[PDB]
Amino acid sequence: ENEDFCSACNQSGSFLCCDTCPKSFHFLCLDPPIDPNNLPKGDWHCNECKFKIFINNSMATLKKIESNFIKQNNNVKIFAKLLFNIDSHNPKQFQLPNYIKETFPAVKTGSRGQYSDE
Amino acid sequence: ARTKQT
Amino acid sequence: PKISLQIPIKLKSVLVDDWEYVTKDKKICRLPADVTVEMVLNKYEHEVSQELESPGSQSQLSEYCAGLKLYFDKCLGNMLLYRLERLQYDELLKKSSKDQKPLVPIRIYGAIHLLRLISVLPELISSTTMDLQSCQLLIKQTEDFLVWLLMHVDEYFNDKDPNRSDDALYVNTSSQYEGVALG
Ligand SMILES: [Zn+2]
Ligand SMILES: [Zn+2]
Repeated sequence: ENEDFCSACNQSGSFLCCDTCPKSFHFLCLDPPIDPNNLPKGDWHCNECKFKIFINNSMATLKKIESNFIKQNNNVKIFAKLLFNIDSHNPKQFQLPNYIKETFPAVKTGSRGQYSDE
Repeated sequence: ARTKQT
Repeated sequence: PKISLQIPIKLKSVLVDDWEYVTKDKKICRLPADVTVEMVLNKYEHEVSQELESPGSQSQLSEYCAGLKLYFDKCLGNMLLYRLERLQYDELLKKSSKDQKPLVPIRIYGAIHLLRLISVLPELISSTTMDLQSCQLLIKQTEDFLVWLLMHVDEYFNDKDPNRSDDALYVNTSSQYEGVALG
Protein backbone atom coordinates (compact mmCIF):
# COMPACT_ATOMS: atom_id res chain seq x y z
CA GLU A 1 0.00 0.00 0.00
CA ASN A 2 1.16 3.54 -0.77
CA GLU A 3 1.77 6.29 1.74
CA ASP A 4 -0.69 8.91 3.05
CA PHE A 5 1.53 11.95 2.49
CA CYS A 6 3.70 13.46 -0.22
CA SER A 7 7.29 12.23 0.06
CA ALA A 8 8.59 15.51 -1.28
CA CYS A 9 6.79 18.00 1.03
CA ASN A 10 5.22 15.74 3.73
CA GLN A 11 1.75 17.23 3.23
CA SER A 12 -1.67 15.71 2.55
CA GLY A 13 -3.71 15.85 -0.65
CA SER A 14 -3.90 14.18 -4.08
CA PHE A 15 -1.00 11.97 -5.11
CA LEU A 16 0.46 9.89 -7.84
CA CYS A 17 1.62 6.57 -6.35
CA CYS A 18 4.79 4.66 -7.17
CA ASP A 19 4.18 1.18 -8.52
CA THR A 20 7.40 -0.36 -7.15
CA CYS A 21 7.63 1.35 -3.73
CA PRO A 22 5.18 2.88 -1.21
CA LYS A 23 5.94 6.52 -1.96
CA SER A 24 3.30 8.98 -3.13
CA PHE A 25 3.78 12.46 -4.54
CA HIS A 26 1.73 15.55 -5.32
CA PHE A 27 1.58 15.99 -9.12
CA LEU A 28 3.36 19.34 -8.83
CA CYS A 29 6.05 18.02 -6.46
CA LEU A 30 7.37 15.65 -9.11
CA ASP A 31 10.27 16.53 -11.42
CA PRO A 32 9.01 17.06 -13.95
CA PRO A 33 5.55 17.93 -12.67
CA ILE A 34 2.89 15.54 -13.97
CA ASP A 35 -0.30 17.04 -15.46
CA PRO A 36 -3.44 15.53 -13.83
CA ASN A 37 -5.28 16.07 -17.12
CA ASN A 38 -2.73 13.84 -18.89
CA LEU A 39 -1.88 11.09 -16.40
CA PRO A 40 0.38 8.20 -17.50
CA LYS A 41 -1.75 5.28 -18.70
CA GLY A 42 0.64 2.48 -17.68
CA ASP A 43 2.64 1.92 -14.53
CA TRP A 44 4.52 4.82 -13.01
CA HIS A 45 7.72 4.75 -10.95
CA CYS A 46 9.37 7.38 -8.76
CA ASN A 47 12.81 8.73 -9.67
CA GLU A 48 14.45 6.50 -7.02
CA CYS A 49 12.77 3.37 -8.40
CA LYS A 50 13.47 4.48 -11.97
CA PHE A 51 17.17 4.65 -11.10
CA LYS A 52 17.26 1.17 -9.58
CA ILE A 53 15.30 -0.16 -12.56
CA PHE A 54 17.94 1.48 -14.75
CA ILE A 55 20.87 0.04 -12.78
CA ASN A 56 19.52 -3.52 -12.65
CA ASN A 57 18.92 -3.68 -16.40
CA SER A 58 22.45 -2.43 -16.96
CA MET A 59 25.29 -4.63 -18.14
CA ALA A 60 27.70 -2.69 -15.93
CA THR A 61 27.73 -2.31 -12.14
CA LEU A 62 26.67 0.77 -10.20
CA LYS A 63 30.33 1.24 -9.24
CA LYS A 64 31.37 1.10 -12.90
CA ILE A 65 28.46 3.30 -14.02
CA GLU A 66 29.59 5.87 -11.46
CA SER A 67 33.22 5.52 -12.58
CA ASN A 68 32.52 6.24 -16.26
CA PHE A 69 30.40 9.27 -15.36
CA ILE A 70 33.23 10.79 -13.34
CA LYS A 71 35.61 10.21 -16.25
CA GLN A 72 33.01 11.76 -18.57
CA ASN A 73 32.76 14.82 -16.30
CA ASN A 74 36.45 15.51 -15.64
CA ASN A 75 36.01 19.14 -16.71
CA VAL A 76 33.86 19.58 -13.57
CA LYS A 77 35.57 16.90 -11.50
CA ILE A 78 34.96 18.44 -8.06
CA PHE A 79 31.19 18.28 -8.70
CA ALA A 80 31.12 14.93 -10.52
CA LYS A 81 30.01 12.81 -7.55
CA LEU A 82 27.40 15.38 -6.56
CA LEU A 83 26.09 15.42 -10.15
CA PHE A 84 25.95 11.63 -10.38
CA ASN A 85 23.92 11.31 -7.17
CA ILE A 86 21.06 13.54 -8.36
CA ASP A 87 19.24 10.89 -10.38
CA SER A 88 19.19 8.35 -7.56
CA HIS A 89 17.21 10.67 -5.23
CA ASN A 90 13.54 11.62 -5.40
CA PRO A 91 12.57 15.31 -5.55
CA LYS A 92 11.96 17.08 -2.28
CA GLN A 93 10.81 20.46 -1.07
CA PHE A 94 13.56 22.95 -0.26
CA GLN A 95 14.05 23.54 3.50
CA LEU A 96 16.69 25.76 5.13
CA PRO A 97 19.14 23.75 7.23
CA ASN A 98 19.13 24.10 10.98
CA TYR A 99 22.52 25.82 11.07
CA ILE A 100 20.86 28.75 9.29
CA LYS A 101 17.55 28.71 11.14
CA GLU A 102 19.18 28.49 14.57
CA THR A 103 20.95 31.82 14.00
CA PHE A 104 17.51 33.49 14.35
CA PRO A 105 15.95 32.55 17.71
CA ALA A 106 12.85 34.72 17.27
CA VAL A 107 11.85 32.68 14.19
CA LYS A 108 9.98 29.36 14.49
CA THR A 109 9.12 26.66 11.95
CA GLY A 110 5.39 25.92 11.76
CA SER A 111 3.77 22.55 11.16
CA ARG A 112 4.09 22.71 7.33
CA GLY A 113 7.63 24.10 7.40
CA GLN A 114 6.40 27.70 7.22
CA TYR A 115 8.26 30.67 8.63
CA SER A 116 6.58 31.91 11.76
CA ASP A 117 7.45 34.89 13.93
CA GLU A 118 4.57 34.48 16.41
CA ALA B 1 -0.87 4.77 -13.05
CA ARG B 2 -2.44 4.78 -9.57
CA THR B 3 -3.56 7.79 -7.57
CA LYS B 4 -4.45 8.26 -3.91
CA GLN B 5 -6.14 10.95 -1.81
CA THR B 6 -5.39 11.55 1.86
CA PRO C 1 32.58 14.22 10.42
CA LYS C 2 29.98 16.98 10.04
CA ILE C 3 30.53 19.23 7.02
CA SER C 4 30.60 22.85 8.22
CA LEU C 5 30.03 25.82 5.86
CA GLN C 6 30.54 29.42 7.03
CA ILE C 7 27.81 31.68 5.62
CA PRO C 8 27.99 35.37 6.61
CA ILE C 9 25.11 36.37 8.85
CA LYS C 10 23.81 38.94 6.37
CA LEU C 11 23.47 36.21 3.73
CA LYS C 12 21.79 33.90 6.26
CA SER C 13 19.37 36.76 6.87
CA VAL C 14 18.70 37.01 3.09
CA LEU C 15 17.82 33.31 3.15
CA VAL C 16 15.52 33.73 6.13
CA ASP C 17 13.81 36.68 4.42
CA ASP C 18 13.32 34.42 1.38
CA TRP C 19 11.78 31.72 3.57
CA GLU C 20 9.42 34.31 5.08
CA TYR C 21 8.46 35.81 1.71
CA VAL C 22 7.57 32.47 0.12
CA THR C 23 6.11 30.47 3.01
CA LYS C 24 4.44 33.21 5.07
CA ASP C 25 3.79 36.02 2.60
CA LYS C 26 3.04 33.70 -0.39
CA LYS C 27 5.40 35.54 -2.68
CA ILE C 28 7.50 33.95 -5.39
CA CYS C 29 10.44 35.32 -7.35
CA ARG C 30 9.95 37.38 -10.49
CA LEU C 31 11.14 35.08 -13.29
CA PRO C 32 13.14 35.14 -15.40
CA ALA C 33 15.33 37.04 -12.95
CA ASP C 34 16.83 40.33 -14.11
CA VAL C 35 20.15 38.88 -12.89
CA THR C 36 20.49 35.16 -13.45
CA VAL C 37 22.67 32.54 -11.76
CA GLU C 38 24.77 32.48 -14.95
CA MET C 39 25.25 36.26 -14.73
CA VAL C 40 26.23 36.16 -11.03
CA LEU C 41 28.81 33.45 -11.52
CA ASN C 42 30.18 35.04 -14.74
CA LYS C 43 30.75 38.31 -12.89
CA TYR C 44 32.28 36.48 -9.91
CA GLU C 45 34.71 34.45 -12.01
CA HIS C 46 35.67 37.41 -14.19
CA GLU C 47 36.41 39.63 -11.19
CA VAL C 48 38.31 37.23 -8.93
CA SER C 49 40.26 35.57 -11.75
CA GLN C 50 42.01 38.90 -12.32
CA GLU C 51 43.42 38.81 -8.76
CA LEU C 52 44.80 35.28 -9.38
CA GLU C 53 48.42 34.49 -10.21
CA SER C 54 48.71 30.70 -10.13
CA PRO C 55 47.57 28.82 -13.27
CA GLY C 56 46.38 26.09 -10.92
CA SER C 57 44.31 28.59 -8.97
CA GLN C 58 42.72 29.84 -12.17
CA SER C 59 41.95 26.30 -13.29
CA GLN C 60 40.37 25.42 -9.94
CA LEU C 61 38.23 28.55 -9.92
CA SER C 62 36.98 27.87 -13.44
CA GLU C 63 36.20 24.25 -12.65
CA TYR C 64 34.32 25.23 -9.52
CA CYS C 65 32.16 27.81 -11.31
CA ALA C 66 31.46 25.51 -14.27
CA GLY C 67 30.53 22.64 -11.95
CA LEU C 68 28.35 24.83 -9.76
CA LYS C 69 26.42 26.01 -12.85
CA LEU C 70 25.84 22.44 -14.03
CA TYR C 71 24.91 21.32 -10.53
CA PHE C 72 22.43 24.18 -10.14
CA ASP C 73 20.80 23.18 -13.46
CA LYS C 74 20.38 19.61 -12.16
CA CYS C 75 19.33 20.56 -8.57
CA LEU C 76 16.78 23.31 -9.23
CA GLY C 77 13.72 21.27 -10.08
CA ASN C 78 14.74 18.42 -7.81
CA MET C 79 15.38 20.18 -4.51
CA LEU C 80 15.60 23.99 -4.56
CA LEU C 81 11.93 25.10 -4.67
CA TYR C 82 9.40 25.64 -1.91
CA ARG C 83 6.08 23.97 -2.67
CA LEU C 84 4.45 27.29 -3.69
CA GLU C 85 7.02 27.77 -6.44
CA ARG C 86 6.35 24.46 -8.15
CA LEU C 87 3.39 25.81 -10.13
CA GLN C 88 5.57 28.60 -11.55
CA TYR C 89 8.18 25.95 -12.37
CA ASP C 90 5.62 23.76 -14.15
CA GLU C 91 4.56 26.76 -16.25
CA LEU C 92 8.17 27.51 -17.16
CA LEU C 93 8.71 23.92 -18.28
CA LYS C 94 5.53 23.95 -20.36
CA LYS C 95 6.64 27.19 -21.98
CA SER C 96 10.06 25.68 -22.76
CA SER C 97 8.41 22.67 -24.36
CA LYS C 98 6.26 24.89 -26.58
CA ASP C 99 9.42 26.75 -27.60
CA GLN C 100 11.10 23.34 -28.34
CA LYS C 101 14.13 24.16 -26.24
CA PRO C 102 15.13 22.72 -22.88
CA LEU C 103 14.74 24.87 -19.79
CA VAL C 104 18.15 25.99 -18.53
CA PRO C 105 17.75 27.02 -14.88
CA ILE C 106 20.88 29.13 -14.67
CA ARG C 107 19.40 31.40 -17.38
CA ILE C 108 16.07 31.77 -15.55
CA TYR C 109 16.62 31.68 -11.79
CA GLY C 110 18.73 34.16 -9.88
CA ALA C 111 20.99 34.76 -6.93
CA ILE C 112 18.53 33.79 -4.23
CA HIS C 113 18.10 30.27 -5.64
CA LEU C 114 21.88 29.96 -5.96
CA LEU C 115 22.19 30.92 -2.30
CA ARG C 116 19.60 28.26 -1.46
CA LEU C 117 21.75 25.62 -3.18
CA ILE C 118 24.82 26.79 -1.32
CA SER C 119 23.08 26.50 2.03
CA VAL C 120 22.31 22.81 1.48
CA LEU C 121 25.75 21.88 0.09
CA PRO C 122 26.92 20.47 3.49
CA GLU C 123 24.23 17.77 3.56
CA LEU C 124 24.61 17.07 -0.15
CA ILE C 125 28.38 16.65 0.18
CA SER C 126 27.97 14.35 3.18
CA SER C 127 25.69 12.07 1.11
CA THR C 128 28.49 11.40 -1.43
CA THR C 129 31.72 9.43 -1.16
CA MET C 130 33.82 12.51 -1.96
CA ASP C 131 37.22 12.22 -0.36
CA LEU C 132 38.15 14.70 2.32
CA GLN C 133 40.50 16.75 0.17
CA SER C 134 37.80 17.45 -2.41
CA CYS C 135 35.27 18.20 0.32
CA GLN C 136 37.71 20.73 1.78
CA LEU C 137 38.36 22.36 -1.60
CA LEU C 138 34.66 22.57 -2.48
CA ILE C 139 33.85 24.19 0.86
CA LYS C 140 36.76 26.63 0.55
CA GLN C 141 35.74 27.68 -2.97
CA THR C 142 32.14 28.17 -1.74
CA GLU C 143 33.22 30.31 1.21
CA ASP C 144 35.36 32.47 -1.09
CA PHE C 145 32.33 32.96 -3.33
CA LEU C 146 30.18 33.91 -0.31
CA VAL C 147 32.74 36.58 0.72
CA TRP C 148 32.39 38.14 -2.72
CA LEU C 149 28.59 37.78 -2.70
CA LEU C 150 28.38 39.52 0.67
CA MET C 151 30.23 42.50 -0.83
CA HIS C 152 27.50 42.62 -3.51
CA VAL C 153 24.43 42.28 -1.33
CA ASP C 154 23.08 45.60 -2.65
CA GLU C 155 23.48 44.57 -6.28
CA TYR C 156 21.69 41.23 -5.88
CA PHE C 157 19.30 41.39 -2.90
CA ASN C 158 17.85 44.92 -2.80
CA ASP C 159 14.33 45.97 -3.77
CA LYS C 160 12.64 42.72 -2.84
CA ASP C 161 9.16 43.90 -1.83
CA PRO C 162 6.42 43.74 -4.50
CA ASN C 163 4.24 45.79 -2.16
CA ARG C 164 6.64 48.72 -2.69
CA SER C 165 7.67 48.40 -6.35
CA ASP C 166 6.26 46.72 -9.46
CA ASP C 167 9.90 45.88 -10.37
CA ALA C 168 10.86 43.96 -7.23
CA LEU C 169 12.79 40.72 -6.90
CA TYR C 170 9.60 38.98 -5.77
CA VAL C 171 5.98 39.09 -6.98
CA ASN C 172 2.78 38.50 -5.06
CA THR C 173 0.76 35.44 -5.84
CA SER C 174 -2.95 35.53 -6.41
CA SER C 175 -5.24 33.52 -4.23
CA GLN C 176 -5.99 31.45 -7.35
CA TYR C 177 -2.29 30.65 -7.89
CA GLU C 178 -1.92 29.79 -4.21
CA GLY C 179 -4.94 27.51 -4.28
CA VAL C 180 -3.64 25.62 -7.32
CA ALA C 181 -0.12 25.32 -5.96
CA LEU C 182 -0.89 24.39 -2.33
CA GLY C 183 -4.20 22.52 -2.54
ZN1 LIG D 1 4.16 17.56 -2.15
ZN1 LIG E 1 9.32 4.22 -6.01
